[PDB]
Amino acid sequence: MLESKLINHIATQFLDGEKDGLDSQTPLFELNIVDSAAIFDLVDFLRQESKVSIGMQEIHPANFATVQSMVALVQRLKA
Amino acid sequence: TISTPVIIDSLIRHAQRTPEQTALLCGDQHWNYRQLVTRAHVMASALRQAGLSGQAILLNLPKSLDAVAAIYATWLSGNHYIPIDYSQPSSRIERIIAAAAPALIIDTAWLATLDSQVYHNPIAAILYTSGSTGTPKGVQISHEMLGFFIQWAVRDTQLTARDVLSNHASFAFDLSTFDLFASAYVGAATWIIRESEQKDCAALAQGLQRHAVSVWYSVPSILAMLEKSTLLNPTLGQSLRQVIFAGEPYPVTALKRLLPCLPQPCRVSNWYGPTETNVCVAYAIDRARLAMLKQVPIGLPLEGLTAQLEDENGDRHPLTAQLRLSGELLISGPCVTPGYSNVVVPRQAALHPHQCHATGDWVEMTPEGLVFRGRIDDMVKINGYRVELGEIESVLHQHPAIDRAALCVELGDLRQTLIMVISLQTGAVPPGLLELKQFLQQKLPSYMIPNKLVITESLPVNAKVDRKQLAGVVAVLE
Ligand SMILES: *P(=O)(=O)O[C]C([C])([C])[C]([O])C(=O)[N][C][C]C(=O)[N][C][C]S[C]([C]S(=O)(=O)[N][C][C]1O[C](N2[C]=NC3=C([N])N=[C]N=C32)[C]([O])[C]1[O])[C]1[C][C][C][N]1
Ligand SMILES: [Mg+2]
Repeated sequence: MLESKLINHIATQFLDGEKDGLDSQTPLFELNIVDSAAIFDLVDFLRQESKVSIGMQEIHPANFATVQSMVALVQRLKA
Repeated sequence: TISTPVIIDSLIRHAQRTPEQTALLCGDQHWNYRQLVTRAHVMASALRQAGLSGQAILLNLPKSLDAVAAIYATWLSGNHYIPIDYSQPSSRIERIIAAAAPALIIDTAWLATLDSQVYHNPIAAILYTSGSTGTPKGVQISHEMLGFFIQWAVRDTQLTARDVLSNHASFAFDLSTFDLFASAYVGAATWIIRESEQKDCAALAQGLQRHAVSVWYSVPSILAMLEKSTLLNPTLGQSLRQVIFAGEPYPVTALKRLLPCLPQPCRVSNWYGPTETNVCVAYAIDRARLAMLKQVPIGLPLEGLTAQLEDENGDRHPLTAQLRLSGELLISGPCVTPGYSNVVVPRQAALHPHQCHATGDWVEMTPEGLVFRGRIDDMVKINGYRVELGEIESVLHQHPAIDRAALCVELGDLRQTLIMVISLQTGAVPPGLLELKQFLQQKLPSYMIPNKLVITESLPVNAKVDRKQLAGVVAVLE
C-alpha cells in the first residue's frame, strides 16, 4: 500500500493530479517534479504514512530520489 | 600594466609566513598554504611552458583542492579562468566551452597528464551565465573588481586567519569569490563543499561542526533547508559568528525560524548584487528591528560605490538617505564589469565602459535602506540560480512537436513555478509534461526544467511573444 500512497501523493501534490508517465522509477528531483528545497515535505509524508522513524542524521537523502527508493528504505527500516 | 593582484600577493605572503596553516579542506583531505601555493606554481609552470598568456583557461573540474590551485595558477601565468558548474548536463558545459573559446581546458585528464611528466592581464575570470538568446553570456571579472569586493568584505566581517569559511556555491558563481579569496587574503581556511554535499543537510551540519565553520555564505534556499532539516542548532553551530545570505530574498517568516538555529551572538547579513557587480549593497540584520520588518532590506551601497534609481519616466534619481521612491537600481563604481566577453547587450553597452550597471531590479528606498521589490525583465532567480526564460525557450523551440514556446513564472516564498505555454506543429503528437521534462533533462540543469505545461492553439505575438498576455491564456485554459 505505501508505493501506491506515494505515487498518488506526488501526482496530487506536485503534478495537479496527473499520473501521466509517473511511476516508481521516475526521478523526482532530476525532473524537477519535487523542488530540491521541498525534500523535507516528502520525508514528513513518508514518516507519517510508513509508521517507522526516519532520522535524517543517519538516512542518506538519495533514499528520496524515487518512489522505489523511498519504499526500499522503509523495507530496510522495518527489519 | 596593472598592480600585482592583492589576492596573489596575500596568498604568497601566507605560504611564506605561515606555511603550515590550513588553507583548504575538502572531504577527508586538507592543504596548508605551502601545499596550495606550491601546487599553483607547478600548474602555472605548465601553462607558461604551453605559451599561454592573456588567455581564457576553462576549469572543467569538480569542486576540489586541485581546482582552487588551478584558479591561482591561471593568475600566476597571466591568464584568466572560466569556471563551470560541474553538476549541470554535459551538453550545456559544451555550449559554455563553445561560447568561451578557451585557449585550454583543464580537466581531470590534463591534471593526470601533468602529474605523469609582470602582470599585464587586467581580467581575473569570466563567469558565463544564462543568456536570453540561449548563448551563454560571459561576465568579465577584473582583478580590480575582486580586490575592491574582498577588501570591503574582510573589513565588514572582520575576517582573520582564525576563521574557517564554508564554500557552498560552485566556482561558477561569484559567492565562491568571498569563500576562496577573502579566506586567502587573511590566511584563513576554507571548507570546499563537494557537489554530493551541496544539498545534503546532514553532510552540511556534520561538516559545520567537524570543521568548526565560523563564517557561512550562501543563498537563503540552503539555510531554509538546514532550518527545516531540524539538524542545525546553536550547539552544533556554536563556531558560527557570521552568516551571510545573498542571491534572492529571505522571507522574514522563514528568517525568524532560522535565527533560533544559530548562536545568539552570530551576525547575520543580507548581501545583494548581480554577477556584473558582485556584492554592491549590504545590510546587517538588527534582531530587535527584525520583528517589525515585512522585508529584510538589501541595505546601502558599499563604500566607494554610488547608486541611482531610474523611475517609470526613465529619469535617474541619485540615491540619498532621504529618497522615498521605487525605481530600477543602477550601480556605479569599481565593482562594475568592464563588459560581456562574447555578446552585445545594448542596455549595458553605454553603462559598463562608464563603470555603471543597470541591475534590472526594481527597488525601494526606505528609512532602513534599499528593499528589493522584483525584476523588470525575463531573468528570474530559481532558488538563487540565474535563469533567462529565453534560454529555456531556445531549447523548447527545438522539440519536433513545438511551433512556438514561451515561459511565464509564478513567485511565492522560497518557491518559483515555471509554466511552459506551447503551440504545436500541424499533425504533431502533443508532448506530455513528463516527456518535455525528459527532453530538457539532457540539456538544462534541473532548476530550469519547468513543472507546468499549457498547450494553446496559438501564442499571443506582436509585429516576439506578448508576455503580458501569458498569465491570462494560462488562466482561461486552466
Ligand atoms: P535545488 O534547487 O537542486 O538545491 C537547493 C540549493 C542547494 C539551495 C540550490 O538551489 C543552490 O545551490 N542554489 C544557489 C545558486 C547560487 O549559488 N547562486 C549564487 C549567485 S546569486 C548572485 C549573482 S546572480 O547574478 O546570479 N543574481 C543576481 C540577482 O539576484 C537577485 N538578488 C541578489 N541578491 C539579492 C538579495 N540579497 N535579495 C534579493 N534579491 C537578490 C537580484 O534579482 C539580482 O539582480 C550573487 C549574490 C551575491 C553577489 N552575486
Ligand atoms: Mg554569479
